[PDB]
Amino acid sequence: FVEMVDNLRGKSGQGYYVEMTVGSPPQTLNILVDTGSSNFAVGAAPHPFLHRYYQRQLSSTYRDLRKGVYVPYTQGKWEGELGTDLVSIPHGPNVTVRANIAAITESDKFFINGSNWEGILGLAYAEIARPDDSLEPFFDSLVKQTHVPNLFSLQLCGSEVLASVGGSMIIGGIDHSLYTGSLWYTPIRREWYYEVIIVRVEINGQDLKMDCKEYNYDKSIVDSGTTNLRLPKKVFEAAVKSIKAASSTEKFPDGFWLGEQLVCWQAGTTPWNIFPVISLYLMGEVTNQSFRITILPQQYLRPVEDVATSQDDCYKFAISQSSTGTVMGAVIMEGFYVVFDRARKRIGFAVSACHVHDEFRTAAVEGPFVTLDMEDCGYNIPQTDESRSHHHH
Ligand SMILES: CN1C(=O)[C@]2(N=C1N)c1cc(-c3cccnc3F)ccc1O[C@]1(C)CCCO[C@H]12
Ligand code: NI
Repeated sequence: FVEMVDNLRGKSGQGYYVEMTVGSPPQTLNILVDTGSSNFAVGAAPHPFLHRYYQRQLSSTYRDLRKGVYVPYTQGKWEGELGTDLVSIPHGPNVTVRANIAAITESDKFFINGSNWEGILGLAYAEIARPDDSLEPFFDSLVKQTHVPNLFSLQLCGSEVLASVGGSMIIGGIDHSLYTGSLWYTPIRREWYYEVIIVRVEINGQDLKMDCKEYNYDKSIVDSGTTNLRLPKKVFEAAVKSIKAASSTEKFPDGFWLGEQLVCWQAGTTPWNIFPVISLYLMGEVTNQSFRITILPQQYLRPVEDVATSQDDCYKFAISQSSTGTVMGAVIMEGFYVVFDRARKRIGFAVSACHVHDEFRTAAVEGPFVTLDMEDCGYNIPQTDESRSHHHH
């Protein structure tokens, strides 16, 4: 899969994008890779933050579906017109597919100034597509129309401009040059988000000792479309307390722990060893087994280059509070080669050949850990009448 290696780019904190083409002849756009959503949606009108957009009128193969789509979310929205057109990934498989495309005609706090992406590739399942689960997501169309195996994998690699990032999205396979050591699999609990189950959490080898359902309240997901590691309120508080204790030689302002303020050291003198490792134990394929993924402060402290003191190394705390469950975002994924094995309803983790580390510690993937009479750590989301009333033909 050499032709797919290094096909992702982006700016730190602003998402990873892949080059895609839409229409006939091919119109190149940079598209955010988002395992936390399920629509293929592209800028299709002028916007202050867009240098270019999908020009439907320039495409001989474009078909209008005569249906609108409205997608509000926490502090943002995009909306537009549904249609289909021919789509390819120049540095992906050598195929062209007819996919659903949402042509974004209006948006609020969706596009990001300087991110260099013009659309989003929702790689999650039909259940969370908009307007409804009948709108076939891109990857579903790719698999159905081609011989491409039902699997993709992601290797996300971490003074005037933001730091550039890079990585790889391997479509249809696993590239063994992108990882070292063992590849460990956790079940996809349900096909909507890429939902998984966390059975144990340790901070510097110390168990948080919470009921494991707290770790997955109200879900735990793997999301390339989230920057941070996001933790449920109770878990976040316990984690911050533990990380504070380990790093107590340094007294940071409350702003830092809230992700609202940078902390700095003189170039190259960052005391990495005072910040603890964080281990998340994920449910194994075998009932009473788990494996752990361990990440370093190099992952959860994001470098942000300052203009006022460019001689210092400055960092944002990239663990944040959630009210919608655990989110293993770019913070987690940057340590690992992550395999979204849809065919076998599982997610694989292995140590990434590109992750940032020092000479004393490394990001790790270790197992098995077996537990006698293991509890059910999954949370069951209360069923609303709205949801219950849906018919699923
Ligand atoms: C959590 N999350 C989002 O907020 C989201 N995708 C995910 N997964 C998302 C993330 C980013 C982003 C911004 C900065 C860095 N990285 C990104 F992915 C940009 C847009 C965006 O829009 C949605 C697709 C619209 C529907 C709800 O989800 C959104
Ligand atoms: Ni019915």
